[PDB]
Amino acid sequence: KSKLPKPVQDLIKMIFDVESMKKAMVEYEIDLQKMPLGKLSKRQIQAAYSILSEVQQAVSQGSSDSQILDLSNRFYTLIPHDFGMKKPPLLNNADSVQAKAEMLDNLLDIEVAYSLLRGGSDDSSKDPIDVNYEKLKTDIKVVDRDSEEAEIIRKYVKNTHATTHNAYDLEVIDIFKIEREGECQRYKPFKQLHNRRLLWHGSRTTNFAGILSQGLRIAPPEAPVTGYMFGKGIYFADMVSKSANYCHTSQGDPIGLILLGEVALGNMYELKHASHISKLPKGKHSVKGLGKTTPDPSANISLDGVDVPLGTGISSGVNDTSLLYNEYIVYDIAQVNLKYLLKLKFNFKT
Ligand SMILES: O=C(c1cc(Cc2n[nH]c(=O)c3ccccc23)ccc1F)N1CCn2nc(C(F)(F)F)nc2C1
Repeated sequence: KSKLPKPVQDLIKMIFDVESMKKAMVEYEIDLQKMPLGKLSKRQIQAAYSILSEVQQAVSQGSSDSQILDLSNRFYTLIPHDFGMKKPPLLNNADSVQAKAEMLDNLLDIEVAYSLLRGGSDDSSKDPIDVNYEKLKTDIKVVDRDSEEAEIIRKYVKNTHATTHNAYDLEVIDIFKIEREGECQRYKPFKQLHNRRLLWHGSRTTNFAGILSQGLRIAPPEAPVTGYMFGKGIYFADMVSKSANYCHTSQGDPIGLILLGEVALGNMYELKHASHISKLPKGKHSVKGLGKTTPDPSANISLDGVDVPLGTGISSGVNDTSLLYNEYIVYDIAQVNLKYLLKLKFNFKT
């Protein structure tokens, strides 16, 4: 029987929930019979990314409605969907190709979670929670509610909830100080860089077994760059509600998880509209998407030498931008040092 703190055990319990993995695939209309969770594979997912890129150009340079049919049917061959005996829907536009790329992003992280559960050894004398905790290669400590870290973090959640996202409010349940194995090694070249900020990153619960094990990764080469607004990089935000939206919680699933990572932004290449870039202009370390609203730059405070933009939301003085709030994108996975993990209770007023 495990000796870990109860919050850590409850975190592991849902991080490795097989039923939550099966439900997330059902959410994507995936045929769990022809595509079981045990038969998930990087080779199969990468091929689907590749065919999804085929539909990209044909949609981009306007192909006839029957030329798309073969490429669309091609994608369903690789990723089996459940539509019975009727035709699956056509992937004829750019919105339907990014929705199927978002699924592949989560299928890749779900594959890692199940791969850890089926790999390795089993020992009936050992706690399953203790066994699965060791597979994350991550030291997880419970931050004291009475501590100074918790006060700064609670203020971050309290102050950066956007009015546009007022259909719910956030209640901090647990705060975790996380340390990934070998991550501080990776973060050494950017350890003392300028413009280091503590930013949010939200994701589905079924993604976190892969995030804590392999880190926040960047999409494989086969993924269509057209789907991501600012290209293939790791995206962050300074508003907690913006990142909490990607937890994809609901009334029947009101518990979500969010990250607080140290991102070395450096000299930010600021943009206002989409830019599916591959490389960065020389001298730039990151991309910032300028938003209509920004946290108060005079309310910035420092936590362990890192700047926390927990100021109240105010106007940024930027006209003709496609973003209501800021985005931060880095394109090297070594510029991210994950620091905190929060258990959020979504109280929906909807
Ligand atoms: O970071 C991202 C990413 C996330 C978003 C949405 C998003 N979410 N959350 C937030 O807080 C947030 C904050 C601001 C803006 C946007 C977001 C948009 C494009 C992105 F590139 N990734 C893509 C998925 N993905 N898939 C893998 C792998 F390796 F498994 F294939 N790695 C990744 C990493």
